[PDB]
Amino acid sequence: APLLLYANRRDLRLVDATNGKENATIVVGGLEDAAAVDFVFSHGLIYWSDVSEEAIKRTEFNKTESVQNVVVSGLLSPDGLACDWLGEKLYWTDSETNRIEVSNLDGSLRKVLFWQELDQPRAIALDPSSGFMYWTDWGEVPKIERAGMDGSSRFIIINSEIYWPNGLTLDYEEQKLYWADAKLNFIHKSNLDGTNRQAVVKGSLPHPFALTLFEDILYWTDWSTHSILACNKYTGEGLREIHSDIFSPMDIHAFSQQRQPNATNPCGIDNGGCSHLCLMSPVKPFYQCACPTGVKLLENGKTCKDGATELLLLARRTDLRRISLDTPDFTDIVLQLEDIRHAIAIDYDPVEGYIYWTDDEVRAIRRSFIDGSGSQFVVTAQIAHPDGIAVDWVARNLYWTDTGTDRIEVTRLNGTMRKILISEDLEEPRAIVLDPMVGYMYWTDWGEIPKIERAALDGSDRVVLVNTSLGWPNGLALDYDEGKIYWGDAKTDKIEVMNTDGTGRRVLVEDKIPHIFGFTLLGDYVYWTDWQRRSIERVHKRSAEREVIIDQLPDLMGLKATNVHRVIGSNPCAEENGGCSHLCLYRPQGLRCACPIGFELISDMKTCIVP
Amino acid sequence: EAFLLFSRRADIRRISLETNNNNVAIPLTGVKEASALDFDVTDNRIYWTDISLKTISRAFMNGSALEHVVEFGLDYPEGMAVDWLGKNLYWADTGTNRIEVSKLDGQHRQVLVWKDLDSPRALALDPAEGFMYWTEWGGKPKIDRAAMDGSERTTLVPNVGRANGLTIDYAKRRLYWTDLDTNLIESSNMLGLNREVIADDLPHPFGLTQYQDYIYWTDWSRRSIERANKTSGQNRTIIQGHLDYVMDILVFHSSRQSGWNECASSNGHCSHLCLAVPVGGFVCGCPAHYSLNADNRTCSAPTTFLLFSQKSAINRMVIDEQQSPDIILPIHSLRNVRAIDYDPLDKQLYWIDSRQNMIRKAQEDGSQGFTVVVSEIQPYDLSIDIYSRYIYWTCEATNVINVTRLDGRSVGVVLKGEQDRPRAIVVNPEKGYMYFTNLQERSPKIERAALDGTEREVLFFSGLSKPIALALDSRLGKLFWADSDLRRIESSDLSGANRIVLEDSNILQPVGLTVFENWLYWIDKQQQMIEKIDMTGREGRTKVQARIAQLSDIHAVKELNLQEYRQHPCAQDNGGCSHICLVKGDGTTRCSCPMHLVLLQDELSC
Amino acid sequence: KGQEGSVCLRSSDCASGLCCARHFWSKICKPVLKEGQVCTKHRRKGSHGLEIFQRCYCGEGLSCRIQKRLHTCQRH
Ligand SMILES: *[C@@H]1O[C@H](CO[C@@H]2O[C@@H](C)[C@@H](O)[C@@H](O)[C@@H]2O)[C@@H](O[C@@H]2O[C@H](CO)[C@@H](O)[C@H](O)[C@H]2NC(C)=O)[C@H](O)[C@H]1NC(C)=O
Ligand SMILES: *[C@@H]1O[C@H](CO)[C@@H](O[C@@H]2O[C@H](CO)[C@@H](O)[C@H](O)[C@H]2NC(C)=O)[C@H](O)[C@H]1NC(C)=O
Ligand SMILES: *[C@@H]1O[C@H](CO)[C@@H](O[C@@H]2O[C@H](CO)[C@@H](O)[C@H](O)[C@H]2NC(C)=O)[C@H](O)[C@H]1NC(C)=O
Ligand SMILES: *[C@@H]1O[C@H](CO)[C@@H](O[C@@H]2O[C@H](CO)[C@@H](O)[C@H](O)[C@H]2NC(C)=O)[C@H](O)[C@H]1NC(C)=O
Ligand SMILES: *[C@@H]1O[C@H](CO)[C@@H](O[C@@H]2O[C@H](CO)[C@@H](O)[C@H](O)[C@H]2NC(C)=O)[C@H](O)[C@H]1NC(C)=O
Ligand SMILES: *[C@@H]1O[C@H](CO)[C@@H](O)[C@H](O)[C@H]1NC(C)=O
Ligand SMILES: *[C@@H]1O[C@H](CO)[C@@H](O)[C@H](O)[C@H]1NC(C)=O
Ligand SMILES: *[C@@H]1O[C@H](CO)[C@@H](O)[C@H](O)[C@H]1NC(C)=O
Repeated sequence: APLLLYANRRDLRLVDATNGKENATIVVGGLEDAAAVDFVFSHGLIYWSDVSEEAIKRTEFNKTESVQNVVVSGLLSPDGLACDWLGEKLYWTDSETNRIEVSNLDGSLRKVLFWQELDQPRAIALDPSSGFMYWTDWGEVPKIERAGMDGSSRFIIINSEIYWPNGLTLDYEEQKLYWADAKLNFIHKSNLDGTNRQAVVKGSLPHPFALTLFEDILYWTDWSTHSILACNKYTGEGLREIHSDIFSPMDIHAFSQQRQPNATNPCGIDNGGCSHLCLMSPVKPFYQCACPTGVKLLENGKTCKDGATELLLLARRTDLRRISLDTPDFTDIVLQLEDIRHAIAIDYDPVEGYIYWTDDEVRAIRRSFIDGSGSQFVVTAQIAHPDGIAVDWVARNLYWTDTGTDRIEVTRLNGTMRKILISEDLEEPRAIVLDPMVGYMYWTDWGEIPKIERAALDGSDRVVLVNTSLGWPNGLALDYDEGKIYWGDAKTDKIEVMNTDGTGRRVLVEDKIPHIFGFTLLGDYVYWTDWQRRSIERVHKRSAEREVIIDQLPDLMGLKATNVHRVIGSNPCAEENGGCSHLCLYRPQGLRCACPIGFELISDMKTCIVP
Repeated sequence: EAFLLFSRRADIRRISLETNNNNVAIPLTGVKEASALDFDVTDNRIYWTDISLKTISRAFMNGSALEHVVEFGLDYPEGMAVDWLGKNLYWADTGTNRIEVSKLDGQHRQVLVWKDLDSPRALALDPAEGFMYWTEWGGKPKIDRAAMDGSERTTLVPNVGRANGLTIDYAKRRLYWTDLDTNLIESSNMLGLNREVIADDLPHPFGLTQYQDYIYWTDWSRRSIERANKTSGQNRTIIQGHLDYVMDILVFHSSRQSGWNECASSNGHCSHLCLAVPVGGFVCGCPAHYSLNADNRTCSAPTTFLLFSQKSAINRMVIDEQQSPDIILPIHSLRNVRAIDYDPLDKQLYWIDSRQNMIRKAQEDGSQGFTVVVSEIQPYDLSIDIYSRYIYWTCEATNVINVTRLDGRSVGVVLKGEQDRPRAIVVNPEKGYMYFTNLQERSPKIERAALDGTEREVLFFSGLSKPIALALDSRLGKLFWADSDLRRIESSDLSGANRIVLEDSNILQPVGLTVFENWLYWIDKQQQMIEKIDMTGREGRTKVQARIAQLSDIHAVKELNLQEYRQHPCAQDNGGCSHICLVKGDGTTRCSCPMHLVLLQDELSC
Repeated sequence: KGQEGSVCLRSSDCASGLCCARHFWSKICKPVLKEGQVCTKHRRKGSHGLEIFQRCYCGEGLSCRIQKRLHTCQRH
């Protein structure tokens, strides 16, 4: 007696028995807007997606409440869901982020498979027997696609006679795959290639939402009629509708251990496949090696590196996000954190892996471990508009500017030992960068006469680097072992470059530049935000040419491209803090020790006390 | 004691001649951007221009009596001076290129200089001698002089940059000014000769004034008010520091406004304006477009003139050999005019506000304003029947020809149709017909009918795409129309015979027509021009005015022949009719009614 | 497009023979200078920032040079 399992917006539901007594059982319930479901039968698992909660979840078939969040981030319209009962993975399409991804059956080791040339991918079917997953994306040009469940050999099989190509489901007995259509109102049928496209229920009668099957019988939903239907597997004949008066049936599967035929796993319980991900594959070994998103795989294969090497950190108004720079996929932002009101400036310390950032409604500086409970506060007192912040990763101090109080101030990274280095009456400090070797700190500031100044790392030797033809200078990156210093200006709308001493000057490109501007450099590339702050460009600093790595991301405020862990440069401050008991501030001549407000430097020129 | 007054954007302030002394703002209200500044010590009053408000205002030193004296036809009133003797207000506008004058309270405004003006900036008066001086900031800056009536204009000093703070040392007969291009303060006698440089080592001099043996100036760079020996340029001290954006400065003392002339006494017996002149003491003046009567003392308003409206203004211009400047009528009610007409009987101006969707009324004075149609209603065009005292108008919403009395009460609809869409309309009550454009979908046409809606007929249905304006000449029985799409002006007999194209070249967008004597005036929205052709063809197409933005309508006003007017059978008692009074071919009158009424046995009542 | 005196924001908002120059505390369309016409020459860099009565540049094939003290638009 085939049990049918189906989503229902408000709950997941199991029905059929032997098609009698109308025992539709509310498997899970109290959901909000459920779309897709699936199961791994052996483990007694039921998964679904929720479009209002933008999460994918799972429960235990037994009498229990047990529900676990499985994905709860990075999702917009997960409308297709397929469990891999063999390789033990979870696949799912998202029709609005236009991605296709995979994870372990606990949401972990989450890898993005495909993300290019996808228009509203929906229905999804796995063939763990082979290494083939099938799905349908539809849009300006609809199509059904095949590829390996490993990310390989993306083949377009059916690309004609389709419009809104509908539910996918495969006959393992016959090595044929069926599909429907939410517009042209047919059911078809082919071989697992694009081959032998036969009609099973041609003619405009079926208006199926989701197809399944069990022993010669095609079942499906027609939301309109609020019904479930069924007919011969071979012709349209037999077309009765199973008992169904159901409040918006969506996704549906035959809930039967027979619809998941078990077999040999391409990796054993041995190996566990690789180090992170063993995905099934058509390729000879029949399994393949994978790392999570943004993580590259060693030349040996089978072993994933540790995390990303470079990394592009975003600050939006109300969240932080990181894009990796190790992989082509890019637009995999991923975020974190709580109580972020209005983020402005961002920076990072590779040594301890703390992200530092400013928020100018909260009026505070904070730090975190990325996707880590890093979160502590750092500064919260006497702050106005922290429009720029810089980590000194050698002396282990934190610099930040302030627009409301027109100051530059330094503290140790933990916000201890605060000391005002610069406080100008007219001009007001905005964006700031550091050179802990060479002992310079450069910064843009606005004002009646907008200039770009520089000084030693204690504010001592003020030199005005740039003075003329600058309206509102914004970003300010630093190319180190090339001695150039890149910046922008909102008023004039052009990104210029310069010699480290203020001489090699020249427009690099013209650009319409936002007032709050994200702008950073790392490895030949420059990254900035567009005029509408919904997109980020990658530009060659040596080659001048532009590119857009991610759009449709509003409220971008500030960026920082950075190595993770990797650190460069040094000076004697790194030696037990220069011998200074509090603040050690490096200069070209040589370090100078300083003190928090109220303290006094003794003739040691090394020590502070309270008088 | 003599004290110093200066304008400073949002406020006007007073200080003493003493260094670092107290600096107090005159308690004024609603000042946005004060620029030009003068005073009237005898009346204890200050006058200032606001280039943001586009106005000239005055008030007492105690801030009381804040009133606007000029609030129309201003663009950039950068220059302004008080004639304390004749009690007149002079001002210059760099945007409108005009030097104007009026009474100190603002009435009887008149244009003194309008030709060959290229940005008049600063203005200094010498009513005792009958001369006025001003600086000019064109391609070739200069300092000109003229009689205080605008006569005898001549350049006094030609070799100068943008001069400012033009001030006269009356006692010692000299002129001082700053130069914004050479950063110096110069001086010369009242003839522009004996030209000396008082100070040259100045970074950014702007304002200027003098009193006794010192000159005071402002400096935008040093943010200051400094003074120095007026002849030497030395013994320099700073009076005030840290002053941002000091526009104009002046010395408030009685000794600055002395002297006398024939105008100070009974206003020279002048009916309106008393204007001092060097040779002859003074001359009597009149408001714009007014004529000075044979008595050399009184004025008469213009009898015939031409009205052209824009989006935000209605202008009047006369046809003189002198080419007198057009002026903006001071109607406060104006916002978005779409069409204009004029009742010569009561001498009042009618227009349609396209935004507030009403037909308003007011005399050229701007006073006696009154709404005659309000609301759905969406008036498109109007045509006044001056005999029956009726307005025939068209509604873009209900697609009808509606007729309303001048006082506000309705007569009724005279034309309504399922597929009919009346737009442009002109009534010819002398013959008993009305003419209008009927913009039916995909087949535009020009029609005629009796003033009651009967005897409809199509005059023209081909050679049309956008019949956009109508005009007729009752005396010559001619009809004129303009087509926006076909870019041409056509003519015909009232009957519709003898259709002839008048002009079909170098036209882009005609939107208004009007007959003035033997000429056909029309306005081109895109070309931004007023042009005219001779209906007789004897003389050639002539440009009247260029660079007029957002032209909406133009309308000729001829002097009403009261006697010839009363000859009309509907002139009095409306021909004994209750509603519409039609004129038979034999000069006899019937009575008709709107669409909703019927003529009774009285053959007079509806 | 913008005519002389018309409020503008960029020279592109103005007509062919005009540029967007500031007058007081907004910008309006002003005409380009022609041969013989007086042009602006700033002494101090800062005087440029303070100018509220801005002239347009010299027209095509004209250079702002000194007379042979004012500066006028002259041909190369
Ligand atoms: C503000 O001042 C006006 C007018 O100035 C007055 O008269 C000047 C000639 C000069 O003597 C000033 O010091 C005077 O203040 C005042 O208007 C006058 O008010 C008085 C008394 O009410 C009245 O008799 C006059 O006719 C008014 N007009 C003139 C021209 O004298 C006005 O009262 C003052 N306002 C305030 C609030 O004090
Ligand atoms: C479930 O599938 C697994 C994987 O095929 C089966 O486990 C073993 O599979 C190998 C592969 O051929 C067989 O040789 C063994 O005989 C299987 N285990 C044994 C000893 O039974 C497993 O049999 C399947 N479960 C069932 C019974 O359906
Ligand atoms: C951050 O604060 C910690 C304590 O919360 C500081 O740790 C030591 O503090 C003492 C007291 O001034 C100093 O003498 C030591 O030098 C600090 N240790 C180190 C590592 O230098 C610490 O100074 C602050 N920041 C650092 C440097 O960790
Ligand atoms: C920005 O402007 C200031 C002030 O004009 C420059 O400082 C001095 O400028 C004068 C000329 O105005 C020179 O004679 C000096 O040589 C400048 N200072 C010195 C001694 O270097 C300043 O140089 C300008 N900023 C830059 C460097 O572009
Ligand atoms: C024609 O004009 C008259 C006004 O001149 C309009 O008459 C108004 O009609 C409304 C009803 O729709 C009454 O409430 C108003 O009181 C009337 N106004 C006056 C002053 O009488 C009329 O609406 C216009 N159009 C038509 C089609 O009749
Ligand atoms: C101004 O200069 C003149 C001569 O240059 C001199 O007679 C006079 O004393 C100076 N100052 C004053 C206050 O008059
Ligand atoms: C002005 O300066 C001159 C010398 O430069 C001096 O002789 C004279 O006394 C000063 N003041 C007056 C009022 O003359
Ligand atoms: C008007 O002026 C003329 C010319 O000066 C003069 O002949 C005539 O007498 C004057 N009329 C008067 C004063 O009534």
